[PDB]
Amino acid sequence: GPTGTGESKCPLMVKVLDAVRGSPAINVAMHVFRKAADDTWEPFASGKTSESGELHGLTTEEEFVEGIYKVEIDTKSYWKALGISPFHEHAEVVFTANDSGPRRYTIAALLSPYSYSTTAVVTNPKE
Amino acid sequence: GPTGTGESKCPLMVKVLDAVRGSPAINVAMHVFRKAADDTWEPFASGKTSESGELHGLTTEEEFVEGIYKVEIDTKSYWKALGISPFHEHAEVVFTANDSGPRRYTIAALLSPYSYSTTAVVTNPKE
Amino acid sequence: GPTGTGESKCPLMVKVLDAVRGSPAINVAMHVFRKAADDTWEPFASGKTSESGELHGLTTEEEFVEGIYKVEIDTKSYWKALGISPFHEHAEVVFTANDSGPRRYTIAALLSPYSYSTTAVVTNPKE
Amino acid sequence: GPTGTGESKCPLMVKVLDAVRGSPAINVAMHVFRKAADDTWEPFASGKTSESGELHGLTTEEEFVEGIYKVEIDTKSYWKALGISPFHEHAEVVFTANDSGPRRYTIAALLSPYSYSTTAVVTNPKE
Repeated sequence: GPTGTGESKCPLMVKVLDAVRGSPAINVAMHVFRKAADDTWEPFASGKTSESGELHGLTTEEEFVEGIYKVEIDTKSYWKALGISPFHEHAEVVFTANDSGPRRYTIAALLSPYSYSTTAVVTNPKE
Repeated sequence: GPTGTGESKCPLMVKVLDAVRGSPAINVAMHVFRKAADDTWEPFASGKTSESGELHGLTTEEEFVEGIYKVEIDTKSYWKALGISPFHEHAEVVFTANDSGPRRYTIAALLSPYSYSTTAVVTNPKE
Repeated sequence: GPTGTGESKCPLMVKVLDAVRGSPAINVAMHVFRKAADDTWEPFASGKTSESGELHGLTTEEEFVEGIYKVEIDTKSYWKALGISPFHEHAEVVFTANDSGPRRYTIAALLSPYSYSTTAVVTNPKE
Repeated sequence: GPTGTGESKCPLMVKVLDAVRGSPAINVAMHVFRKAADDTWEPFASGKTSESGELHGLTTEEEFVEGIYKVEIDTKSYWKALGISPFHEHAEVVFTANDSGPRRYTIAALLSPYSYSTTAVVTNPKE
């Protein structure tokens, strides 16, 4: 069931890989925003990837209602810390969530200094 | 491309490909913005891809000064036209331009219903 | 420790995602080959992805010795079963394994009818 | 491209890009093979990328009949030249050509030390 600001079925998970080192991307900062009624972007959640390159517990089933969400990935900080001057300021993922009921979302991203790819895996909830 | 203040000596080019059909992505709309003092996004250029999946003559070299730019691609419309329910609201590319100062950029986007990848090719004005 | 033809630390794992449906790629066949002394490709292991789009237990630490390995992914069968006529016959991953001691390898692949991407995550063994 | 029996009306083109430096991948060697009766791979064409990361004039339309082709890219040499230890031995693209019969193909490869992606653009000879 729901929860309220932590980690229901884990309705939203993010995974990041580094294509240069062949490893999980660790300590990568991320901010999530939701489009508010007035049409602006409101802060929703933030965190950093673990040593496994994942970010879990951003929200709960109860709190993750229908709307348009934006996941901002701080790729620039990550490359600079390694001595590389990257092309993008950050990577962005914008999507509509739960318009036909609750779903679980896994966002995956693969990073290179001059290129990034993002994909999503969507599942119909629990079994 | 002619020139002057915005559109075609072509310091900025965009190419879009479709990974489902294996062809150029045609009639794809896009808007270009420039970050202003206030941190908001100012309108700069726009167009739609040609039959070869390309967009040229967006700007000119005199107009295209050092700044942070955002390319927003209407991928959602593209897939809805083909009768497919896509995941992303749109695709965004945010980057810092010039550095050496004036420079030539190629932005490529590869689209799939639940995924997208983008790369930049930066060329030699520079020295 | 080792084992002998099943599943040590799980020295080799494969994960496949479908970019068209936004889901794990299930029932995807794969064959692994190792380059023999005589320079030919010898059968090493085979299996099919689970409902989670993963293939575990292909070998053990003991059996996965130094060499050049080839992972053949049967992408053509997978698309045909969905009614799509894809471009590639199959996808191939060729690499040298354990030349500086035992490592754990995760091979990930993202599929589209006309495009595929593959990446690897390599780890230094157990903790 | 001239023509005759193999090399340049250009039914087959290959483009290679570097995701680490954001530029065309130059001087990349590649071999093209055609599957014969015996199921072994017969030599068909070869070359290395130009300063724009492209290879044209591999074959001619008369020579390029329906069959299964394999493009093998020496990515390993490319990275070793730049002082980087790559994961793959090489990159391979295996596909069936013609169907409508005669047709025009563009194969693009995006390279990273531990990752690679490939897409095909197929054009209209066909009808």
